[PDB]
Order: sequence, then structure tokens, then C-alpha cells
Amino acid sequence: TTALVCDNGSGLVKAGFAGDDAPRAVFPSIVGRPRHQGVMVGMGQKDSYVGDEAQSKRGILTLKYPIEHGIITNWDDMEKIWHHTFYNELRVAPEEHPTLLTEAPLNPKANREKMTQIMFETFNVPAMYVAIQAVLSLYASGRTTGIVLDSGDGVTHNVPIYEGYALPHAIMRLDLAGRDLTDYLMKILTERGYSFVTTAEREIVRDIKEKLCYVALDFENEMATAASSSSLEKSYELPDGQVITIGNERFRCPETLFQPSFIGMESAGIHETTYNSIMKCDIDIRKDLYANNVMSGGTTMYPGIADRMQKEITALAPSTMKIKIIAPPERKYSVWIGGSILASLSTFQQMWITKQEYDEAGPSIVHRKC
Amino acid sequence: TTALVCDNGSGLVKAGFAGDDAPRAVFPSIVGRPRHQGVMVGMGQKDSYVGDEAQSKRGILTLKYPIEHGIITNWDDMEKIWHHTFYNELRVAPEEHPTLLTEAPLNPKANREKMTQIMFETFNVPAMYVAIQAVLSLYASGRTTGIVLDSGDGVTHNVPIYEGYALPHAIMRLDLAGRDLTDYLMKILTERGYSFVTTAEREIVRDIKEKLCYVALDFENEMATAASSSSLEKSYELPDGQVITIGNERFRCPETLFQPSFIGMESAGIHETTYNSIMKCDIDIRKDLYANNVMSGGTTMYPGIADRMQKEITALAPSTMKIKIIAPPERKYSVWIGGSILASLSTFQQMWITKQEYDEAGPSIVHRKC
Amino acid sequence: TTALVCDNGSGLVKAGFAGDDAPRAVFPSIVGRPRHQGVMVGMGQKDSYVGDEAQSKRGILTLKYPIEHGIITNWDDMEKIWHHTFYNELRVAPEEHPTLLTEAPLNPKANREKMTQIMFETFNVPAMYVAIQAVLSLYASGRTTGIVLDSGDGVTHNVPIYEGYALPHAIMRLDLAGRDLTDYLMKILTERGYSFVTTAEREIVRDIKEKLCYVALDFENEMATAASSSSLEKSYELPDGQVITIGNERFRCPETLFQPSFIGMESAGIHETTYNSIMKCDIDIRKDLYANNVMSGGTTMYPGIADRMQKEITALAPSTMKIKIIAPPERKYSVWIGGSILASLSTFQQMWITKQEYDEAGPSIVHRKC
Amino acid sequence: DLKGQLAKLELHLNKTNGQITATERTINYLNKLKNPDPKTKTQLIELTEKLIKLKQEFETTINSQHEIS
Ligand SMILES: Nc1ncnc2c1ncn2[C@@H]1O[C@H](COP(=O)(O)OP(=O)(O)O)[C@@H](O)[C@H]1O
Ligand SMILES: Nc1ncnc2c1ncn2[C@@H]1O[C@H](COP(=O)(O)OP(=O)(O)O)[C@@H](O)[C@H]1O
Ligand SMILES: Nc1ncnc2c1ncn2[C@@H]1O[C@H](COP(=O)(O)OP(=O)(O)O)[C@@H](O)[C@H]1O
Ligand SMILES: [Mg+2]
Ligand SMILES: [Mg+2]
Ligand SMILES: [Mg+2]
Repeated sequence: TTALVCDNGSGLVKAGFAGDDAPRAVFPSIVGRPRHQGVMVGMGQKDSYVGDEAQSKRGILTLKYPIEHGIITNWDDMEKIWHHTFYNELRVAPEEHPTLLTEAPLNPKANREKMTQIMFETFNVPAMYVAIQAVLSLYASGRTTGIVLDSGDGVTHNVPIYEGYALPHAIMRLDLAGRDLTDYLMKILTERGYSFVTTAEREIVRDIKEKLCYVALDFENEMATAASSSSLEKSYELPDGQVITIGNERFRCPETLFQPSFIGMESAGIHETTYNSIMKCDIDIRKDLYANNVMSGGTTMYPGIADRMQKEITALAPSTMKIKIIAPPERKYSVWIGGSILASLSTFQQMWITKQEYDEAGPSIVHRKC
Repeated sequence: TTALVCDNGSGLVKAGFAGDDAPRAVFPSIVGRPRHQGVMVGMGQKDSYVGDEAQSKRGILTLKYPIEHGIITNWDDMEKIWHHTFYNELRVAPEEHPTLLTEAPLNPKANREKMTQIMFETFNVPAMYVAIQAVLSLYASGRTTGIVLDSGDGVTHNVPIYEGYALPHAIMRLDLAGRDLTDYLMKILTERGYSFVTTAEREIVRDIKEKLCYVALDFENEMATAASSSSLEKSYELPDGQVITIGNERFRCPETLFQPSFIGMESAGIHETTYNSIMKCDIDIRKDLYANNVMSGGTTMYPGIADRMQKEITALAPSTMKIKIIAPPERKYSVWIGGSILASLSTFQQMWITKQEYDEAGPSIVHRKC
Repeated sequence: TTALVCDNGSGLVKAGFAGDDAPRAVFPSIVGRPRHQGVMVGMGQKDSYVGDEAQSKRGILTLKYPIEHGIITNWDDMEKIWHHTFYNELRVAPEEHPTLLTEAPLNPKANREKMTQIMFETFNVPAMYVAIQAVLSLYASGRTTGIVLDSGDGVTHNVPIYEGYALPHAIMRLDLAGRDLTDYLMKILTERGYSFVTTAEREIVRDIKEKLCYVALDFENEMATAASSSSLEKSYELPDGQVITIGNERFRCPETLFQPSFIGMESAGIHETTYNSIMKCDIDIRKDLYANNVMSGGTTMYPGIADRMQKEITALAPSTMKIKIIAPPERKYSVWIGGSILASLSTFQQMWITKQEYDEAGPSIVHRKC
Repeated sequence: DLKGQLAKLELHLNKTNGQITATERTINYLNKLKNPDPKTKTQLIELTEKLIKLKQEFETTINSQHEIS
């Protein structure tokens, strides 16, 4: 049999089978509800569209996100997403195969229990397991000693591991991610005249973000160059056949990652969190973590993030130490690529939580290995 | 056949074959146990690392010393060390060859019996012998009349011999050794700001001690010179790419040997113990012992210890009488170099304790020659 | 004249006059800097608020602590705190009166010198003295033989004294204190959903700690009772009119004191350090130290700490020996109450360090009695 | 091949020197004796002969190693 490896994310859902190199299906995790009357007769009355069809018909829908900052807020919508993924998208009955899910570190306990109950009582899978998102990245990378820097939508976290002994006191968590960058892009695009308010307009701004953005190696010099000349300008086309012309905002959106004071937050940029995590471990292992940094998640695909990260860490860290930022391509799916590998391993095939085990022990079972 | 000559020490293990000039293998006598969870799958779990691999991975282990002050405290870990030495390190089955061990004088009786039992019932060596550490030094030195001053880690002892007639009432024993110096180094390095607490940090401090230390010919004048100028400063580099700068502490660590009141102890310095041992023998032999002094053990490798020892003894002892401190190089292995020689001697090949002798006579056998 | 007795602490400042029973003024040792723009006109442009007004307006400030782990990190802020204490809070010119300060044991030398210089060159007090925090506790307690266990914010130390002969080799120091408990409270409160990140939010968590916490007599049984039933639950109200409901975390925060492995630290709990300190003294005085233990500092106000301390020490120590934990009320100010008494004593009025003495001898003066 | 055989000659020379050192130490100890045990009287002669044999073997090995060079 093949064991599904679903990765319920904060901004996308990637579902596939074990022993593959890419998710079988990938689609946004949104639920759209109709807003208007409906005048024609004979058309099917849909209470709510889910998945990609909602993204197709965003004009007359009120799109909502069941997940936010990793935590799950709405449960009916999440169950609808899971049903759509299992039946309509993957087209495989869930009873036959086990399943593997991923949850970010330091999340509330209740989340795990509710997930388990919804995956046992309602869907009736024969076995389920849940894993920390950061850890699975190291299987995909191919090493055992490192400091992953998973940065998904919603939240970003750092988890240092050494010789396969995760240090739990050095783990760091932070609520700066792609959604805040999208909101800031809207707020700063307001200056030139372009006003985006509704949710679908936010979806458009998200596409604008994805296509036209980059991270400057140095910020003040880039601002001076953009102000003096007019070479840092790009033209994009809306669905309405209108042309936006973006200038400085190309590198003021991602810059909030390194300067969280733009949004009014107070925490330090991501480089400082990485450095603090490294310096919260023991003295003897700091060199190895320095040597092997790792990035994951979609948000770390901005052109030029690796160079700035290396420069900042090198400036912060002492000399005589060599810093490398392992930033392989296709990092977007890295987390998922871990899970499939973890499923394949023969040893891991003994660590599931069978249904009868949950029936007997109770909800606490999952937390024993937490 | 070749007879193993192992020297279970207090801070290092040296094991080799007879008729050689150096131990075949040398490695610290520590046992490290993992401290953290362990998150990766497949690595294969290990309960406890032993020997040099534990020193390699000190970051995530709780290093423990099975031996302390010569006495053996933990046995299940002392047996693990012996097994590692015989099989993994030396790579020779213990059944074929006999074995020779070394034990410091004035140690508890039970130690000897338990060592014998563990070396007969469990490992099944055909013959075992045990010798006093100080005596074996005199074979390496090449003389017969002298007063050895073996100072290993853990403890330091003096054993005067004359014409191969060891005087047992003049033997002296004292519990000042390298471990106390390491602790004092930590305590006094605290002043400049550098704080070392964990066991691995103690291991780092031990290296700091080994590399950068020396014994001043005179103490008050050296302190005055170090305070007035800034020439007695050295720079050392941690594993974390940080730079320590040591000043006076270079010669305040070993000075506790001659002034044990630094640690709160009350006994007299080592020169006074040597003088007392010499003046506790008969009148007619004091000149010969004064003439031929011997140093051994690692702790006596500080640059300048021989000169200060000679000066102090000359000041203490009467004039008209000549004092020399025989302090040959490679004194570190001196004790072991004795044992191999003792194994080689044809006469000594009649003095072992065969297995059947221990089976018949009982545990008391070993103590008959004590 | 009256001699001021300030006690610059790690988390609070207590300043008062000699011959009193309580500090004249007590206020937190923080410095807040504004974070936002400032739009209104006619107001007073303040670079930085200090003391209690900063605590009042924590909403829009970035609070910083000049002291940490006893050591002083930032000097400008510390000078600002001292100026605020002398002029605005106490309302007495510092030239007329001498002053007495307190510094924890085993701290770096440079600290003392810099403190002296800042208290002579800038403020111009006619005489200054500095004392060890633990020693002053014994004057307030009223005995001469004991083993103090001062545990302030920042650090905790043990100093055994016998017949007014402080043993310096038995002193112990450890970096576990209230700040680590506050951080652990944040980390474990994360589980139920309540996420506190900013500094003012940490200040709120500190109040939560102070009000609702206690130490269980035994830990496993308490966890079982809290899990089975729902009687160990308390409700607290934030400044935002929201209600937190705390359960187990009531007694998992202070438990870190007795099990430092929660934070990843490796040292032993406080009972083991007390036992080791007692067992590092001479044989003949251990009974007297066993009989008279003393606690000080704010951190030792958790309801039920005395009983657990007594139980653990009794279990560790041999029978036939009687253990009592002298834990008087109002222990919070105990250290300060010592200093005032020490100021009053007629003999002590000869031990100050006059200004001309420092001018002539130089900075080393203070260290002569160290 | 030349490099490998040169390395083997170097290893053999190192082993020979290691044997010489121990034999010299044992003879140095035995010389000081004044009324040795009858067994030690023969062992001293045996070691004295073995030292000479080892020294000529060392000379031959070094000569061969130089010749290859
Ligand atoms: N090529 C890209 N360049 C810049 N940002 C991207 C890119 N691809 C995705 N993103 C950002 O990452 C987010 C998706 O992150 P995702 O990989 O789904 O994280 P998770 O898997 O944890 O949900 C999107 O909201 C988008 O803003
Ligand atoms: N070169 C050196 N300089 C100073 N101290 C040394 C040196 N080498 C070893 N030591 C000290 O000696 C100790 C090791 O002693 P060792 O020779 O093992 O005695 P034993 O064999 O009785 O254990 C170490 O703890 C170390 O502190
Ligand atoms: N009543 C209390 N209950 C529990 N903890 C307290 C209480 N009062 C103070 N604390 C803790 O003690 C700390 C203050 O310690 P303090 O007495 O100021 O030490 P110091 O005098 O060395 O600064 C605070 O951070 C707080 O967390
Ligand atoms: Mg992701
Ligand atoms: Mg030794
Ligand atoms: Mg205090």
C-alpha cells in the first residue's frame, strides 16, 4: 500500500503519495461563499465553493481562510477542505491508506487532539501520524546537523538539530510571514493611487508580490539609486487591461523581514533570531550550525535573499567561522519532500498510531511523543 | 606470547604490549550519556558513548568519570572502559595473554579484590598481576636508590626506596592533582568575565590549562612584574571563534601545588612533603635520597617546575649536601614504561597469579604480597 | 548624619536611610525609550523615561534592563538610574552623606572599580563601601553561624559562615532566578493559546507569576491530581478585560528551581547545591550549618518552598541530624535590612573608604578587602 | 611501486627503531645490578646480542632505502 502525505499549510494544500518527487495535487486552502442573489433558474445551488474553483470565480465570492498563523480557526471549513482533497482531488478512498500530517512547533495542544479526532471518527483512516514541519526539511536536505529556517505563509520558525538530537530550548517562533507582506504591499501601493480593498483585490496583490519583488543587498544605497534614476520600474497588467507601474515598492515589501519595525512590530529581523538561536545552544556545537544553514518554505524564494542572509550573519557572527546558506532550488516543496521520505523508511513503519491504540489510550496518545 | 600492560589511570587510559617504547593506545577514561530527545529515525540508538568518541561529541552528552582520587566509584562504567580497551581499541582477545595493572599506594583493600574478580570471572585472563605506580617509575629511570614523586591526575604520592628495599613507613599520599587545578582555573577565570560551568566547558578549561601555564621561580616578584607591565598576557581561541586573554592566571593555577591554602586545604606544599618523607627515613640513607630525586606523572610537565623544586628543597635542606632533580623528558609515560620492562624480565615471569591459584586460595591471594 | 543604604539589584532598586525598618523608596530598575513618532505639539520631548513612570507608560516604550545576571551591561542607563534614585526619588543631595552598596559574590573585578569611579568622580560622595549580598542577610536574621541561600532575580548564591569566619571555598553561584521562570512561564503558557511576546507582555506575565504560583510538596502526585480533576484552576484578568485560566502551569514554573533540566540547563537543583556547599566544609561544623539554614531574596516567597526544601534536604542528609529552614516573613527586604544595621554599628564607622584614600591609593583600594 | 616499497621500508625502519629503544632501556636497567639473579645473567647476554642484531638490521634497511633514493 501507499501512504498519503498531506501537508495542510497556512496558504496552500499539497497532497500526494509516498515515494514520489512532487505532490500529486496542490491548491489554495480557501473557502468562498456566494455574496449575491442568484436570478437564473436551473443552475445548481452551491452553498460554498472550495479549492481552486473558488479562486476561479473570485468575482462574486467572499473568500475566507480556515487557517491563520498556523492555528486552525474554523473547523467546518477545514473539514470541507480535507474532504475535497481526499475525494475530488486525489480521488482515493481514505479508509485503505494511513496518513501523515505536519504541524508547526509550539502550537496549542488542543489543535493536535482535534485534528486526530477529525481524522479518526469522521474519515476512519487506519493510522495517522503528525510531524514537526522543520524536522522533515532535514531529510530532504540530506544532512543531520543544521539549523533549519522554515518560513511558510503565516509563521516562521527556527529549529536547530545536531547529530539527530533536536534542542528544544533553542527553538524560536515568529508571526511574520507572507500574509503580512501582502498587506504591507497593499498599504504602500496605496501611495501611487492604486487602491486595493476587497479580498479578490488582495489575491491580485499577492500575484503582484510573487512576480515583481526582490531583496536588495543593501537598502539605503538601493533607495538612493531608485530615487536618482528611473531604472527600477516595472509594468504589470491587471485582469481589467490596466497597467500598474511599480517602483521602490519592489524591494520595500520583502525588506520588512529584516526590519520588522515597518509593520509596528518590535521583534528583531530574521537574521537576529537565527543568530540568537545559534548562540542559545552549547559552545561546542556552534561551529557546525554556523557551517550548515538551511532554508525552506515559499516565502524564501525572493531573488537575492540568500546573499543578504549570508552577509548579515557574517557581519553579526565572529570571524574565523565559515558561514554557508544551503538554499537548494525547489525549496518550496522541501517540507513535503521530507514527509514522503519519512514515510518510505522501513523503521518508521513501526511508529504509526493505530486506530485501536487511540481508541484505548485516548486523546493523550499523540502528545506522548510531542 | 606478549603480555598486555594496561595502566588504568585517574584521567587517562594507556594500554599497550610488552617490549615497546610507548602505549599502543591512549584515550581519556570518560563515559558520556545522551541528554536530549532524539528526533531522527534510523540513526540507531546508543545508550552511552565511551572513550574518544564521547570526547568528540561532548556537545550533547553528560560526561562522567568512573574513577576519582584513584579510587573507583562506579563499576559498571569501569567495566565498559576495560571492554572498550581490550576489544575496540587494542583489537586483541584477552583470553590468550596475561595482564599487568597499576594501583596507587594506600588505596582501599576492596578495590584490589574487586578488580581481580572482574579480571578473572568476566574477562577470563589466564594470569593477572598488580603493581604500585611509584615503584614502576624506578625501572624507567634506570636506578635503584631514590625517592619517586609520582603526581598523576587525582592524587600524588611519594615512595622512597633504597637498594631495592622500599621503606613503607615513609610513604606519603596527598589528594592534590590536576582536577583541582582545573577547578581553580575555572574559579579564577571567573574574575575577568569568562564563565565556564558545564562539563564540556571544564574540558575546554583543561585544554587552556595544558597549553598556557607555567610555574614562576618566585611568586611575589612575578605578581609585581605582571601587575606593573602587560607582558605576561596570552591569547587563546575557543571552539566558538572567541578570544580569551589570560594574564596572571597563567601562574596562579600551578602555584596551588606549593601553597595548598589557595583551595582551602591545610596540608603543606609538595616540597615540604618530599622533605618530610626524606627526613622520616634513617640517618645514613638521607644523603643518597637527596642526591637522586625523581619526577613522574603528567602534572609535573609545567615549564619550570624542576627549577622551583630544586630551589625550595635546597633552601629547606642543610648545606654541604647536593640536590639534583632527575626530571627526564617523556616523563608522562614513565610509569607505563616501567611496567613493560617489568613484564620483560625473565625472573618476573614466575610471579604472576595464575587463575587456578585464585580459584583455590581465594580473594586474599592478591593481598599476600601487598 | 545619616548614611544612605542603596541596594542596586537585578530586578528592583531599594534605596533608604540607615536606622530604618524599610527602604524609603522602591522601584523597578528599567529604562524605557519611546518607539513611535509623536505628533502633538507643546509637549515635553523626553529622550527616555526611567523608573516607575516607564512602567506606567509601557504601552509605547521599549523597556530595557541595564543589569542582568548581577553583572552590569549598560553603564549610561545605570548612571541614569542612580541619578533618579538620588535626586528625584530620595530627594537628598549625595555630597553630604556616605553610601553603602551591595554586590553579589564571584562577580568580575572591573565591575567594582567602575562602580567606585562612577560614585566618586561623578557624584562626589565623601565615602563609599560595598558588601557581599549574602553576608548582610545574617545581620537581619540575627545569628552568626549559618548557610545563607540568597536567591534574588538574576542569580542565586550560597555562602556558609561559621562563628563569623566566612569559608570562601564553599561559596556557590548559579544563574537560575526569576527571569528564567518568567520566560518559562511565557513558553508554557503558549500551549493553551495565550501568546505573549513583547516586553510589556513579559511584564504582564511577571505579574501573573507573582500572583498565581505555588510549589507542590511532591510533583508527580500533583500532576496526577491536576489531570484527573479540575480543582487546580485559577482565573486572572488582563488589562484588556480578558480572562486567562491557568491550570498545571501554576506549579510548573517554580518547579524549575528543583529540576533545572526543564530549561536545558545541566546543573543540579538548589537543594543539591545547598547539600554540596554544606558537605564541602569541614567535618566538625556540618551539624551547625545543618541546624541553621537561611533564605532571602524575593524569589523565595513561593507558598510552600520552605516545606519542600526541608523535605528534600532531610531526604538527602543523614539521619540523627536535625534540619530547620529559618524562613522569616518579610524576607524580601532581608538583604537591605542587613545593610542598615551594618551602617548603624559604631565599629563599622571606621571601615569606609574615604575619598582621599581612593585618590591616593588608586582603584585597587576596594579590592584589598575583597 | 617504487613509492609503496619505499613506504614499506620506512615502516620497517620505524619498527626496528622502536625495538632498539626498548632493548636499550632494558639493558640500561640491568647494567646497574651488582648481584643479579642467575636468570638475569643469561638474559643480559641475550639482550646484548639482540641489540647488535637489530643495529645491523637497521643499518641494512637504511642502506637499502637510500639506494632506492
Ligand atoms: N516564487 C515566490 N516568490 C516570492 N514569494 C512566494 C513565491 N512563491 C510563494 N511565495 C509566497 O509564499 C506563500 C506560500 O507559502 P507556502 O509555500 O504555501 O507555505 P506553507 O507550505 O507553509 O503554506 C504565498 O502566500 C506567497 O506570498
Ligand atoms: N603538557 C601538560 N602541561 C600541563 N598539564 C598537563 C600536561 N599534560 C597533562 N597534564 C595534566 O595531567 C593530567 C593527566 O595526568 P596523567 O598523565 O593521565 O596521570 P594518570 O596517568 O595518573 O592519570 C591532565 O588532567 C592534565 O591536566
Ligand atoms: N510574592 C512573590 N511571589 C513570587 N515571586 C516573587 C514575589 N515577589 C517577587 N518575586 C520575584 O522576585 C523577583 C524580584 O527579586 P528581588 O527581591 O528584586 O531580588 P533583588 O533584590 O536581587 O533584585 C521578581 O522578578 C519576581 O519574579
Ligand atoms: Mg510550508
Ligand atoms: Mg599516572
Ligand atoms: Mg536581592
